[PDB]
Amino acid sequence: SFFTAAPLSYNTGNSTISLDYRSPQLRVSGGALALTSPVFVYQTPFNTPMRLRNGTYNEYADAHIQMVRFGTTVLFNIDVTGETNATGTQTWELQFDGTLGSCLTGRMQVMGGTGEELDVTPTFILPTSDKSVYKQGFMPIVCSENGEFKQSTYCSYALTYRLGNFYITLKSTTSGCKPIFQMSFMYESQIGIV
Amino acid sequence: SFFTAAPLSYNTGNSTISLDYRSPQLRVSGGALALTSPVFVYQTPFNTPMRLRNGTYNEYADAHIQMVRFGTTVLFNIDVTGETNATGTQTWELQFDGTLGSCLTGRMQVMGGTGEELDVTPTFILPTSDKSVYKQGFMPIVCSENGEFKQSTYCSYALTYRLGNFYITLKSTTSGCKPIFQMSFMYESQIGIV
Amino acid sequence: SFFTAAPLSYNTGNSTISLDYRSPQLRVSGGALALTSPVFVYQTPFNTPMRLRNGTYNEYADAHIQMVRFGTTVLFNIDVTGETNATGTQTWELQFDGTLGSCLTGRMQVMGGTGEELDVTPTFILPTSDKSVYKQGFMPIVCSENGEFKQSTYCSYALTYRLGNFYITLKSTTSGCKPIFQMSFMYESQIGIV
Repeated sequence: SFFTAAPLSYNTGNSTISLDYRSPQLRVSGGALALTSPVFVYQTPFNTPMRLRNGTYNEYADAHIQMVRFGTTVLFNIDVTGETNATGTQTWELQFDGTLGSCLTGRMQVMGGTGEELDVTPTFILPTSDKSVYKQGFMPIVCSENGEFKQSTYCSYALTYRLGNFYITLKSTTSGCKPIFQMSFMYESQIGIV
Repeated sequence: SFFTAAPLSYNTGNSTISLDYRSPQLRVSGGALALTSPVFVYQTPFNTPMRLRNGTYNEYADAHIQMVRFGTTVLFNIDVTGETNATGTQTWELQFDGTLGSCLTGRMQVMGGTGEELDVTPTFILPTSDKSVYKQGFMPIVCSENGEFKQSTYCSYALTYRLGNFYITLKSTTSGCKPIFQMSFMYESQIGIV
Repeated sequence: SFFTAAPLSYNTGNSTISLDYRSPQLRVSGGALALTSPVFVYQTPFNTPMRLRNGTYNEYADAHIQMVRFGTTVLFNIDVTGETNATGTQTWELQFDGTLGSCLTGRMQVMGGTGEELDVTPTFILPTSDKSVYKQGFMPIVCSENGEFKQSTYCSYALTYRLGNFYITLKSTTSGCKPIFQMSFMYESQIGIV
């Protein structure tokens, strides 16, 4: 009495309507359609940067942060706009709840493509369930101000746990300029999205 | 007289067949199934790099460009192959329609993972047109030629609107060499995919 | 008798139940629902970095590698930890079967967001089915060791085919530090995911 158009299908044998889906890309979890590899972005809200402090110094920066989850990888991106000219090494540190992944340093949200916040625990940014991470390195950066080149330099990144919480610690090295730069790196998360 | 297999369900109360989905991953858009955070790419066509001129000078480059949207984030990547050795700073300007996002400087296409062009207006690349916002910065780049290292240097990027249109302006600085480099940076789009 | 809730719809003119979907995001392939631009990651397994040799020198490094496919672009990322304070330049080469894409140099797997391996042939990392490619460049890198800056330098990358197989060849230039660095770059794949 009715027909079903692909990707819906009807089995006359058992009188059952099904959805056919490609299993490398889509799956069913708890009876509900989902993706095998959804994109989630955990970020500072739209043009709403986080206020960071250089350790105990009276030196601050605004930071826009995006943490993009692709498969089990996390692409970390930060845009730092320091307020104060400095020589030496500044420590910009981000703290995340060791269970939830929620940023404790400033406000971040899981953000869909519509621009709406998603009510999704950000555990997908945590490197491990067991707190045993090792990840560190350096990226080249270029400091500038008002469109003018200031300095070619570098910034370290390190992933650690302290007092049970997850830290991403960034250390920029400057020689008179304001620490104003963008950098990115990738790390792996062993936390699956199910 | 019929049943439904998950992720399809049937409610006896209201005689209604539904699709059950995970709302952080899938959603309904104007009656139709969609992703919460779809990937979209606006790019130069396969083997069809864009011809760019360095301002008013008789100096040109070919550029392959990809603009990757996920969540509200845009990852911009460019591969610039300059023709002429230069000492100084080159200005590469990309112009896009300020309402539609369409590239005015050369041909770009919205491309699916299928390898087919998608009939999608590329508004998803457009950042905030608030004229008090000056999204910009610098990235480190390496100039080379035919696999040979030439220079470690830098390139600026600046996002602006003027004359109703969206501009990405890149400025590469060279000493002696052709401007031949790849660079990427991230920004945010104001335009929700709905 | 039945009703349908969006995204399911019923056409009374032809007695057909359909799933409405947004074609730039979702599609139907061989009667099954799929994504237009799925994310796939081809990577080294967690805690199973690949052992790479510097040509025929007795010099090795361990590499975590992710190759993230979005739309038709591949984001390549490598995290290298070498052992031997290098002398000059070291060449790290990855080989992939030119038909199936499988890494022949060491163990890689297609990994879902779920944290589970996916049974997908990795053709999506191949530049073309034609077995031809021209793509080369340099990225700036920073070598470090145990949190300490060592050198700001560069790494070349080149995409080629030899004897019908696809090669990614990286040449890192160090002055007398261990090759310990991360680098990434993007390239285009003309192999559609269909």
